[PDB]
Amino acid sequence: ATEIRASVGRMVGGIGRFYIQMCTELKLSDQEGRLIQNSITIERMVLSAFDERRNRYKDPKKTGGPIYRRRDGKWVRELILYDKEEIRRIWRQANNGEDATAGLTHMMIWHSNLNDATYQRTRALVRTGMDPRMCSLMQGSTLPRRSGAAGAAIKGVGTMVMELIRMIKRGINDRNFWRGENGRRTRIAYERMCNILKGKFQTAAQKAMMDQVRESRNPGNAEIEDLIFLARSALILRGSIAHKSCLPACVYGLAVASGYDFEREGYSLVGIDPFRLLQNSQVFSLIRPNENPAHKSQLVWMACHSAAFEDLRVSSFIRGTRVIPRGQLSTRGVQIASNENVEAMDSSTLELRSRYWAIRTRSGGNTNQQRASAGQISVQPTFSVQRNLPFERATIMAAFKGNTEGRTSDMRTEIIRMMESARPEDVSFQGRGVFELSDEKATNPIVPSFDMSNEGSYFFGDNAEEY
Amino acid sequence: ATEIRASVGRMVGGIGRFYIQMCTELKLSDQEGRLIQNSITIERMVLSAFDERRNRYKDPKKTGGPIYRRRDGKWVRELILYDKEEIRRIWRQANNGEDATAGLTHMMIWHSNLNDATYQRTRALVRTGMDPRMCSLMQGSTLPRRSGAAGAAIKGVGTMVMELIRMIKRGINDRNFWRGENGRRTRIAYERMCNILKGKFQTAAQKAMMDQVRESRNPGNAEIEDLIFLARSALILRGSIAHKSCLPACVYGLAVASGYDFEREGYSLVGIDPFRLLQNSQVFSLIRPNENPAHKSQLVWMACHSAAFEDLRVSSFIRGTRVIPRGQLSTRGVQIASNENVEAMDSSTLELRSRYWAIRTRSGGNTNQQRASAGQISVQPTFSVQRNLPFERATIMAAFKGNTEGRTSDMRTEIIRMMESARPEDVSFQGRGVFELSDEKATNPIVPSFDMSNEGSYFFGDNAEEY
Amino acid sequence: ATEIRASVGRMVGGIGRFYIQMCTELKLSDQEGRLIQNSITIERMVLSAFDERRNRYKDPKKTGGPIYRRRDGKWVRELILYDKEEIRRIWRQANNGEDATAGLTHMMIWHSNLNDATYQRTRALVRTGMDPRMCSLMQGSTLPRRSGAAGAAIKGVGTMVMELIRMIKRGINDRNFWRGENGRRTRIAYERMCNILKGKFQTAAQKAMMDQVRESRNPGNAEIEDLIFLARSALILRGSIAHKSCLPACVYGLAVASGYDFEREGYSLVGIDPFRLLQNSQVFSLIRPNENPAHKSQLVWMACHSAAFEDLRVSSFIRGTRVIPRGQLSTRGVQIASNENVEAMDSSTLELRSRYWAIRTRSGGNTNQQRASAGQISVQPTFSVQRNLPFERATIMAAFKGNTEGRTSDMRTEIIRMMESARPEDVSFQGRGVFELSDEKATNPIVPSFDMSNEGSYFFGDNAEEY
Repeated sequence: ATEIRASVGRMVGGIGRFYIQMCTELKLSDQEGRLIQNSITIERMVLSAFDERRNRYKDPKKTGGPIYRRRDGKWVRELILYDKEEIRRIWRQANNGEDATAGLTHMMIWHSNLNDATYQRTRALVRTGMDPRMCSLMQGSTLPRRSGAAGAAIKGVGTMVMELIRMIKRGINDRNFWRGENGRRTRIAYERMCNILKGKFQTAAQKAMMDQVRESRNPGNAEIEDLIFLARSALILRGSIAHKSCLPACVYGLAVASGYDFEREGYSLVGIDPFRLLQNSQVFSLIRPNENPAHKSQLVWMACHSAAFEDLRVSSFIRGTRVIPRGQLSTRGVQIASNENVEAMDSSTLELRSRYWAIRTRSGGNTNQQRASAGQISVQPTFSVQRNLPFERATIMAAFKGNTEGRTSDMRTEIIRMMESARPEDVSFQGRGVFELSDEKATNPIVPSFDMSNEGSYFFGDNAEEY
Repeated sequence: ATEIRASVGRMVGGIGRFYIQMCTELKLSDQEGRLIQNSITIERMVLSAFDERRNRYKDPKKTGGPIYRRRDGKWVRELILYDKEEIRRIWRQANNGEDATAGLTHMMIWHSNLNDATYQRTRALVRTGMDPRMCSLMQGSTLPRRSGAAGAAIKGVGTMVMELIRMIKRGINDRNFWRGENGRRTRIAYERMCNILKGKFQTAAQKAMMDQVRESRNPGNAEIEDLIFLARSALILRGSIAHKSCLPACVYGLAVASGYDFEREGYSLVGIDPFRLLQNSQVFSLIRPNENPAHKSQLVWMACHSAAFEDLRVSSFIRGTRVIPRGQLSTRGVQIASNENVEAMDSSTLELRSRYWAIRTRSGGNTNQQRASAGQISVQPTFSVQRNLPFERATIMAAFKGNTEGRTSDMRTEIIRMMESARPEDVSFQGRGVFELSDEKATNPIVPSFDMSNEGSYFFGDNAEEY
Repeated sequence: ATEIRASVGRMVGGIGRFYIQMCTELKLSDQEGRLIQNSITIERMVLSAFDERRNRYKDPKKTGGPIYRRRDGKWVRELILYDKEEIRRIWRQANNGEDATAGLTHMMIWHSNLNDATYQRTRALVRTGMDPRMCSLMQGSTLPRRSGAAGAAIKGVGTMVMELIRMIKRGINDRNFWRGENGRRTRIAYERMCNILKGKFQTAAQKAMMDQVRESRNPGNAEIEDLIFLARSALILRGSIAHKSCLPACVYGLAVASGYDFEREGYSLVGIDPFRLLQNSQVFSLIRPNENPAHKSQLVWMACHSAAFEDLRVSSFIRGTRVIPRGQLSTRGVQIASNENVEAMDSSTLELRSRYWAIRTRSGGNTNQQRASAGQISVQPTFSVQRNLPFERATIMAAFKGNTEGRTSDMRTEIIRMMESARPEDVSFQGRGVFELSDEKATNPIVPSFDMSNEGSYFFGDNAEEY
């Protein structure tokens, strides 16, 4: 109900209180509690304080991280160390005798999102033997293993497939590990992942084709090839994947400080609240000597809206400033590896405001054509009479396309068919528009007309017009 | 010789006498002996009276069926029961101390034919995992198992392939049944069917490709996929399948009553006699309240000439009235399931005459191109001299089409090549025309010009212009 | 250094002395020492005198062959017999206490070359199940087994692949012969051949694809299919294969007689010396009654420059007369089978001069495109806003081409991609030209302009304009 919304704010308020409470535990300056990198330090400290082999990506039961401080002049890094069980202690009292890890996960989503915005992860994509071409499909691949079910929501088709192929490989040529106890422990790990990916697919032929891949005990090369095929297909006939807007702990923090009652107001990760919130919020970042603060700003705003693989046009359109392609950006990662000191770096306010707001979908657009097409298509002569013998020249020759020696042959062909139908400008979401921020409900949807300025669409593509 | 023709009439006369003799055994009215549904009742009673596990599709050694009677008013159904050995008794005395089952089979052909005209058997085609697209190829699929060798003549390519795939399946994932005794009993069942289908194929590359499919003990997915490929191919490069004209027992019956001496005159199922015969013959049918007698007429005439998958143009052209597409017909099946009573139904004369007659082929048209094309096609530079390096851009790229990881790769490619060559209006049977019914021999062939009226070709296709 | 050149002449001079020394051992007329067929008799006598199961393609430790003699009138054949160890004896004394088989091999190269010029070896290409289409790739297939490493240099891609498939076959369905001792003796025979062929390939994707073929103990149908695919690909994206100019022993012979000091002057099989040499040399051949001496001349000149698969244009261009297609030639083989007597045949001077000379490459032209193309190519909607969803329609659909159920799928696709890029007139060797024979070094390269006369390119192709 609005149950769903009051329990979402429950857990966001969770973060807020926590962060705030934490912020004095380090006596961090007011101004320093807003600094993004100090926030990430903290977030990944709570997660570092709750895992063992999952969640968060010379050591006891402690956990530290670089913490920055502007002191009588420049910035400096004071990496610290805290007791997990001491941090564990807070979270709970800030969440009322519970931990309701839903909070924990929310954060570790934001991190991924942020990452999907930052790191063009081609190098890993080849090792799997799939195509670097496929960034758009790799959502939340930086997601830790065993990551929350509602975290598997985020993962894109490409993210998932990879992971599976990764097991098939450990299976095909490495010690046959569906052979007994583990044979079932890590066969179900597999069986379920296929359905989850099966779950995300739009067309039925794709789903129909995921089954064949799952019904193969001791699966191998044919199966891994099938999965890449399936992965490619997802570029057009696209997968329905979630997109949640998740902010740095500090935003939620200052929000709570300024007096927001999140359990009163409720929250949704797909609605207005995240935009509203970003509008009224200041968050600083450090910037490397030769970097562009504006571009840092873009990077984070993108991250904040899981926007990494969105048509740059719409992104720029909602944003109110041109959102720029990845290789043209004048920035590296938000986080600062301990090499570069911090004598060089200055800090800066990040520009995270938007002109419009829009609703985050869990969809993939449209993808279909015909129910089962049952027509006869050709002729069988009965009589000895001179005449041509008709046949559907085109639909017949298309039937032989993508044919294969395996049981996915005509399922592949079907995709190829359905794929060929499509065109780069079949409209989707027809009707649904953006919103003025005053418009709190959905008064006026604004559909945008896109013989516009940018004209270029992909964040991780290649040049043609610059900046 | 005309031996072949005098022994064909021997067995048709067979039917005629029988039917007649049978007709008084039920004292069926004169008018009632002509009714088609009463004829089918009888036909399938003789077959019901001769099988055990083949031929014909609360019970002793008997056999009955719905028999209809117009009584002092409307029609009514008087389903009966007879002793097989009593029916068995007649057939033989009507065939002179023999049964010469050639008769038996002839009938069970007509039934199939009739069925190929009536039932769009898509639902079954999917279960096999082949394409509903493929009606034209499904001739005599309604044919019972173990059906006569000269009944396997009728079967189309699609009918056959299905049947095989059906065994391969019972083989791949169901108890390995080529493993010993049955291992050979039902491996030869298989080995022979491939050759029979191999037999029907036109091109050599197809035949060449059937072999590879047969030479595989314990055959599976690759083989079943190969067979569908082969099945598709048969839509264009088409299979040579028989087409025999086979009438209801009653036609042959009244013919004999009216004094035809079939052994004197002889018969052929591919010549004039069937048309001649249909011309001079009346056969009534019952018709459901909201049905079109004309359309019933068409359905049966089609059935009577194995015309179900013929270009509607030629069919309409021979017929003398427009033969209409299947979904546009205002009728259901000829047979009446016992649900609908017969108080509603009236009967009607069926219009089975034709304007012209034509010769029934066992061919599939033309299909070929080149003997083995041996040319060099590219260049290997010997010298360091600046210049382009020639090559057959098109014939090379075509070579990579339909390539496969299996031993049918370039055999597939070859088909794909030969298939692509073809065009929906390569003329076939060049020269052979239709005939005026007076023209008893082959005086004047009439080749038809087909920028005509209908313009639409397939009986089981989809709309564009209606009725 | 010029070490490389002084040791090449060492071994050519080898041949020369030998031949000469041999020529008096038969007291062969001066005029008869120049006759080509008598030279081949001798060459294959030395090789016949040095092998057991390799090198050279009712008998003791002897070796003879048809030797021809013009006697007081016509020509006649005096087939002889010599002791291997007697011939063995000479070669060595003519090569100074060594045999330096490098000579032996040089000859057995010329023979192959000659053969590649003469015999359109389609009949064998089918038996392997590869395409007759593929002459251009079959260099030195007539090469004996175990033929010298620097003889494997000559072999083209097609020659090689065949040989492998030939083992795979003896492997797939014939007694599993990688199973133990031989299991490794003739598995390494295999492993090495893949690398040698791998070695010859231009693109990396091809090489990358040869590996997968090699990493398969007990390899079969999938592998043999992979190799043909690879073979086809070599028609466009062509293989780097050596081309050495190797003359009949007699040329080298008369050269030495006339006083050339080959160890003084040095030799190269890729430079000017072979042309220079051919210019100043007379060599006679016998000609069958209905044959064209000019065409015999062409055949041998082609053979002499490993030119059999060269663009006829360049060949004619260097040659100075039109080099004619194979089926249009008015000659059969150089060698005379003992059936046809020699009463009919006359002899003739062969026209082996050239207008220009050019440098023999070991290259295959150009073949490439892009380093790893890493771009994003499509979009994943984040927001519910009405708009089309962009994607690279063409580069995506091309990705599904040549897909396969095997681990070479996208390696195949990659080739298909790279192959499609190409065009029959991408120039290669850009800059490198021919040479006037006076021009001893590389003063003036002559790049030829080829809107010329012939316009037809392949030696073993099919008609369009004749002679």
